[PDB]
Amino acid sequence: MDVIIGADKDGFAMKEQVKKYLEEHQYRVADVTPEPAEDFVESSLAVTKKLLNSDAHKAIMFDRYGVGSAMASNKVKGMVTAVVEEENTAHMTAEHNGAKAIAIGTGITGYDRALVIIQRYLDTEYAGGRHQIRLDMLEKMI
Amino acid sequence: MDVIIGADKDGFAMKEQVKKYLEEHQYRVADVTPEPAEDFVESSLAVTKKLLNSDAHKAIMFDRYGVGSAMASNKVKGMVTAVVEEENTAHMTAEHNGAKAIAIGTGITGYDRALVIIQRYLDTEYAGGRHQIRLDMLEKMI
Amino acid sequence: MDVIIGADKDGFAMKEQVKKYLEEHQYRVADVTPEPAEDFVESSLAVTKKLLNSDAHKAIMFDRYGVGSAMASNKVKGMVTAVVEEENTAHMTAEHNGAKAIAIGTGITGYDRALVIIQRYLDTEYAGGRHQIRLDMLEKMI
Amino acid sequence: MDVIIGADKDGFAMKEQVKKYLEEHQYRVADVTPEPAEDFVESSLAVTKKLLNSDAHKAIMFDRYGVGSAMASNKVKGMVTAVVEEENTAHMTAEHNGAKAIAIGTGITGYDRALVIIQRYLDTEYAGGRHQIRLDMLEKMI
Amino acid sequence: MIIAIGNDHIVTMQKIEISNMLKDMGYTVIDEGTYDTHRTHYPIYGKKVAEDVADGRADLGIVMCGTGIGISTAADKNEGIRAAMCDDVTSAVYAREQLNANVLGIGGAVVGVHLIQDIVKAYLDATYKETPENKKLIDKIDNIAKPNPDQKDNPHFFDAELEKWAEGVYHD
Amino acid sequence: MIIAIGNDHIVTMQKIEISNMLKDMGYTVIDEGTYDTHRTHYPIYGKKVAEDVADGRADLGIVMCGTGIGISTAADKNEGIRAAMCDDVTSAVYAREQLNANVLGIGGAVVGVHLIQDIVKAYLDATYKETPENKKLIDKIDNIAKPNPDQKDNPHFFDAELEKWAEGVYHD
Amino acid sequence: MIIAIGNDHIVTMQKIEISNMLKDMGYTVIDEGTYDTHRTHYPIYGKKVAEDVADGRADLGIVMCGTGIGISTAADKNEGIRAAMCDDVTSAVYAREQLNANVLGIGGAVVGVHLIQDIVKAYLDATYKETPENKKLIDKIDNIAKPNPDQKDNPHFFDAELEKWAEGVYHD
Amino acid sequence: MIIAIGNDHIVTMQKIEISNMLKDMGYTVIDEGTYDTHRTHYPIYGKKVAEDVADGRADLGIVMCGTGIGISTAADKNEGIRAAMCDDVTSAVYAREQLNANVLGIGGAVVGVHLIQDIVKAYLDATYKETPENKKLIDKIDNIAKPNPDQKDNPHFFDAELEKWAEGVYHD
Ligand SMILES: O=C(CO)[C@@H](O)[C@@H](O)[C@H](O)COP(=O)(O)O
Ligand SMILES: O=C(CO)[C@@H](O)[C@@H](O)[C@H](O)COP(=O)(O)O
Ligand SMILES: O=C(CO)[C@@H](O)[C@@H](O)[C@H](O)COP(=O)(O)O
Ligand SMILES: O=C(CO)[C@@H](O)[C@@H](O)[C@H](O)COP(=O)(O)O
Repeated sequence: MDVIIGADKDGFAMKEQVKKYLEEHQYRVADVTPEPAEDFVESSLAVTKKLLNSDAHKAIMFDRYGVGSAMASNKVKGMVTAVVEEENTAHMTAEHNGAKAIAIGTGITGYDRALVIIQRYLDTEYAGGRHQIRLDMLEKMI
Repeated sequence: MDVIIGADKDGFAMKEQVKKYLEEHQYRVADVTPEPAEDFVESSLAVTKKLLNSDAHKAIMFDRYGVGSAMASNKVKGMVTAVVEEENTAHMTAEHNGAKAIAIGTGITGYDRALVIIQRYLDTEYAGGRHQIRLDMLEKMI
Repeated sequence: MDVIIGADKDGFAMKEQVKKYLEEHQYRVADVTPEPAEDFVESSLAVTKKLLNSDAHKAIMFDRYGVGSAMASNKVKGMVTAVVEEENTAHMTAEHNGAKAIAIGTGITGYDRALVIIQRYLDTEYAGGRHQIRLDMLEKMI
Repeated sequence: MDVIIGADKDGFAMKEQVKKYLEEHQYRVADVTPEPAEDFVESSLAVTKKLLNSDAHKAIMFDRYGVGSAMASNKVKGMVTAVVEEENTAHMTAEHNGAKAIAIGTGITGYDRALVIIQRYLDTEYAGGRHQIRLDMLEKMI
Repeated sequence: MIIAIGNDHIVTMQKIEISNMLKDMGYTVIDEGTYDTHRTHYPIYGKKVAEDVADGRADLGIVMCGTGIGISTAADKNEGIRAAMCDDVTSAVYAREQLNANVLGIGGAVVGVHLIQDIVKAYLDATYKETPENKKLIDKIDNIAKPNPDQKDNPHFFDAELEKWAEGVYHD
Repeated sequence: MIIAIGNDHIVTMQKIEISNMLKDMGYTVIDEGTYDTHRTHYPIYGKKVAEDVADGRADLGIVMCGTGIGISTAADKNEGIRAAMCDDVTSAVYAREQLNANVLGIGGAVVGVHLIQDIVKAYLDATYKETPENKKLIDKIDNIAKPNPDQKDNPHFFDAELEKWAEGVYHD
Repeated sequence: MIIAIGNDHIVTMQKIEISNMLKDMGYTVIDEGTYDTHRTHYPIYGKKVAEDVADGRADLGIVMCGTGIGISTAADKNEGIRAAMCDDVTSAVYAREQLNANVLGIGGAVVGVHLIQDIVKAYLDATYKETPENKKLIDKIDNIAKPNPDQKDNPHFFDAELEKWAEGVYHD
Repeated sequence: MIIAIGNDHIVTMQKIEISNMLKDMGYTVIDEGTYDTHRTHYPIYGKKVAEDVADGRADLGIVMCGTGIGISTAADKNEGIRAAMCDDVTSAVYAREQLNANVLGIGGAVVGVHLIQDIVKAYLDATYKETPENKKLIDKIDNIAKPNPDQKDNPHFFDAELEKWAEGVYHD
């Protein structure tokens, strides 16, 4: 499986840690920010662009609070980004929302918890079915 | 106000940051672990001893998950330690439990969130009154 | 205390029994239907007129289902009639609604239960206070 | 379908009314109290005896409050009697409890409501299935 | 078919249960009653539901409060409405079949949910059957109240009372 | 005074409301009925409450299920018990004053909580008023069932049915 | 101040608790989210709340669903809105102070009510503190999406999907 | 497997949800915590659950209160218990795998039910894996407290405080 990742100056450290983690676990990673992005708008949009223009369906955005990356990337038509701070949303947003990416705030979530969140997200597939009506509604929006 | 702090190897880095934070905010800090403790049992017990023997009524323990420092320190008669990872418990445990210390897991809670949790804990006083029965019950236990 | 009573052909029998009951319990009763009214609209309106023009603040309407007497009398501006078939509403409608009258359906409610309902209604005074806003609103309607 | 009925002095009047009703609606009625029973213990036990010793699975007991007939008849091993005052229990007790008889209090329930209750009871069959465990438990009791 | 429903804060949970049921049954629901459980006033929602029915926005209405007396009385006090207060199936069926009642009132704190469901279902399943007898009763009922244009379709009708409430006039 | 209370899974929420009320009123409560809302069987809790009263561990008992019929009947089928199934205040007072009923049954899904509270309070406030007439009725009631030592105070009484349930014997 | 609130069926109970709190705090509330717990779709309510804020009918908005992701994302996908998905007090304050977020999203099934109350209060108490730095970030955020006149203030925007749903197009 | 569960009045509803889930999963449940929502004291139930586990009546325990701090601390203060306060899945798994925690504490008013379910499931699914490192940590923890025979298996341990409460000593 493939994973797209990116980060601004605040999330860079954790991004590097997760990158090594994912690579050591047979994951193919596409790092769109080898050097920290100017800010979370640039990093989140970079991850979004690479995702919507690739065959990967999972991505992780890193910044200080998570909120910013999701707020910005969700403005892009067709994008769905979930700020994740706990282990239930980690899988539920993938199952129900088919979240194309999750955003982790390094000033909010500790590293060990981040790894559990990430693994749950990566191990969960979109259920489709009745949930598609909601994804169709979102994609219709700006 | 006085505050007692301690940490093991995993919680040391955050402990050092918080110490700087407390000093900058006019807090008299007693650091029982200038060097990281062998493990969270040693650090949590050191904080407990210093606390139960000092005039301070606030303390912060640091380790990887928080769970351990609380599990160990709560075995001490009269001690009440709250693992805290969100902002409601941060004040409610002080108001209702008169928590003698809080335990923060560095692998669970990010720094910015830890600071808000800590400030809410330090800013809240034990309400006493009806809550005293529960504290009397806890104090009675081993 | 004063009580106004009325009934149509279906509620006449119970009305007569209650009248005897009220007299035996030192109640000054005003019977607006010595003979059964043509229908519940006539009986309920007769009770309403007598009530809104008398010093009494308690009244009981009798018919087959209760629903009709309440539906008709409530059309009168300022009137508040409660269909009652259980013992909680019997007092609550007086306490909160200051119900000017209650309506009992003889085909719905048995005599022994009707007596308990009636005594609870007569024994309860309107609480006023905050409830007055709702009564002012009702009084304002057609 | 067959129906077993009985009543004490207080429920006799309604029993006679229901008897005429049932007969006028193609129902075969077995009246075990052509003359009012001494009390509700005698009438309820008479209905129970005739029921458990017949091929009919529905019965109606009449008394002043309903409670007495059910309290007495339920003491008989294997008997299940439901006091009924409203239209939901009327059918639910048959569906779930397979109530062998319902008890109506003439001082509680008006005639028109009694007929609706009775019809719902008579028109409903025992669902069996998972509910049988509860009926097995009851039959095991004294 | 469209059903308008309303309630005060005491029975919002019961209203939700009935709303859910109505939708499962295929009815379109217009929820007017209060949406949370913050202290409010039953006449407000009774009037809202009554007008939905009277103006043709809804076919029938269902209103509930603790006992149902307050909100059903408020609903009844509107042009074109015949509100029946029914805590039992028997009178609810009578209300529809004989009085062609178009608004059903129920006491959500005195009637259990299973029975509330039965009352609602019975009321809706019932059909008005005109007869010379009930036609005359209905006509009388429809002509008791004197129409007030200032109340009809005026959502600000209770603003004066609401202001007095906000100013603490109605204290205990 | 001590009140034993029990219920099946359909009315656990109503039982909680009554338990709270009883404690606020100064009563000591022994909660036997089910504690959650997982599908279970009313006879189990009806028997537990009945025995608390019959054995002197509680002064009176209150039992509830959807309609109250099942659990009150189960309570009635025990030595020393006179269970009164009452969805109304009137018959509940009669049950206590005339039949000295020591277990009150109520349908938690058919009676609204405000009315349940009223029934309970009325039942508890009422006092048995002995007369040669009702004493004869009560004695007759107390002698209808034949005592079974295998049921009396036997906690494993329903083990047979519970096993069959765990083995899927009672499927739909 | 006016607060618009919305939700899907999974968290209607949590929405009610917050609505009650906001009113006790003196806020005027516009409840848009679903009113019962019948299965519905979060984008509907996210859009309604978003437009209330964007059009000036409400000062700020709060939206909730199971995780909050769906409804907050829907709210974010509207002109004039900056929706912040925050299951914690810390990021909610940051969202208001640095990003001047005007819509707060919370996961009502993953965050306990006491903490939800704390998040809401902290978000509302916080004030946007403009700096050349965050103004640049905000402006960039406000210019990412391309305005679509067909979505803006169009109540029939989702009619297409709703019909397909009524026609069983979205079965499992 | 047998799971003992307890709670104070603030989170009885959440306890019920977890009890239901545990039974659906095939676990046998011993409900000790409070059964209604009448104001009570968390140490009472924390101690009850702790002893069920310590005496072998239950394999593991789960305790909940508003924040979980009070009841989990009470549980921890008993011989043979290692109570872990975990409002998240990550530390709950750590608690079981590394500290062989036998009592799980959760804040029912700060954690949403869906996440509570995930924490419980993760905790139960996890397995203790002994290592020289955690074996030494566990041994230290097990030897911190000094055993008090007067507390062990004494259900009357808090009677003095309960009497003081009944006498109004603990007023606000
Ligand atoms: O039955 C009714 C009205 O018929 C009740 O719903 C109503 O009187 C409410 O109790 C009023 O609310 P509150 O002022 O908080 O007590
Ligand atoms: O009234 C009663 C019993 O008199 C009901 O409480 C009872 O029949 C329950 O409905 C049984 O539960 P379930 O098997 O999940 O349907
Ligand atoms: O978190 C969310 C959306 O972000 C949930 O609220 C949402 O996905 C609902 O679960 C959808 O409802 P249902 O179709 O009955 O499962
Ligand atoms: O989190 C906790 C304890 O850690 C709360 O459950 C507890 O403090 C209760 O609030 C006490 O109850 P009350 O006296 O009615 O406020």
